[PDB]
Amino acid sequence: TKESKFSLKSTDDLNKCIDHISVLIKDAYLLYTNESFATSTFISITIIEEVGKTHIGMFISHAFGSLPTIKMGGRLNKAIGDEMIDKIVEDAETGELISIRESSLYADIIDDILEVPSEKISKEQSRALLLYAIECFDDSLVGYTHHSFEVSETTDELFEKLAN
Amino acid sequence: GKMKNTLNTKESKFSLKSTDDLNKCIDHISVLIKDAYLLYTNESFATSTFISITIIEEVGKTHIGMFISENKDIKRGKDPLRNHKSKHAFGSLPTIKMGGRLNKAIGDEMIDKIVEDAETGELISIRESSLYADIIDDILEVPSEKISKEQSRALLLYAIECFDDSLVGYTHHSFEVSETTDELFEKLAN
Repeated sequence: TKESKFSLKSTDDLNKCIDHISVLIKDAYLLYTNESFATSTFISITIIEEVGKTHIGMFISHAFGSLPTIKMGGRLNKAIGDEMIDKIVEDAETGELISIRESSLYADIIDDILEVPSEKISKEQSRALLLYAIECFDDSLVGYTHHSFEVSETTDELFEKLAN
Repeated sequence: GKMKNTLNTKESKFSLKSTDDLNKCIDHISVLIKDAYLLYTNESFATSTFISITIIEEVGKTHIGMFISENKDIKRGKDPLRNHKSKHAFGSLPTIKMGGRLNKAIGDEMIDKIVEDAETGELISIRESSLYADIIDDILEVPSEKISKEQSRALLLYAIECFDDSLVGYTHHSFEVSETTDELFEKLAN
């Protein structure tokens, strides 16, 4: 019942899209480890949307069809706890991630108060969301191609390094 | 009259009332620069460029925002600065002055290209190509394939000088920030 001009007809098309996200993941980490927590988190919610859009556009003829499956004893569960995972999902369903994502890049004045990324995005939330972003990638696209397995070696190494 | 009219007719919700609130923005813009520098140097050109264009509209927004008339209630559509749909919210460029560090670093050619893209709105389109991926005429192009190294290095330089030539001087703080950006501008040109 839904369509897009962004509809993937080729395995190689998916691979290129997978690489694309692979680079963004690397990017959001590099920003995170240089203590750019706000800018990183902007990319993380970009990575989530881009993983949501790829996976959807494989089948197809906010849009967050990237809800990493949470199982107790799972890497994400014991990386951020169910404190954080609860809220990330919440914000995804309501779309408050868009509003969070806005505040990680763009200055803004609300109720005559000047909001900058630096004073809106914590290191904890920035770390959670990247892990979640990497988990969205992995549960939504890793395993569809041989390539995605090779790519996934690299995102597991970031995830580990982040988590521990 | 690039920007000049915006603050004489149009009103915004994004109005800067105090130098501390203008240094936040500056300290904000400083971050984005370093971020965009740091990407570019780890070869994330598309991504660097995405930020670079964002610096240009965040300098522009800050610069206008301190002068433009305040209208609290005004909507988000009907706000020139708040929404980054509006082309007319970049309109705060570097002073084009030949022999300038910019002209002597990238050349006079591309600078029109940028301002033409700036004035035409093609920057916004150039921006979307750095972050997302798109299918055009049943062809999938990805951010790496739309942006060149020499592109992502140009706009950073431009975006720095937009900041420098548009904000530096307004505060004591801005000078101290400017010394930082000056290394990165100069690092990039060599």
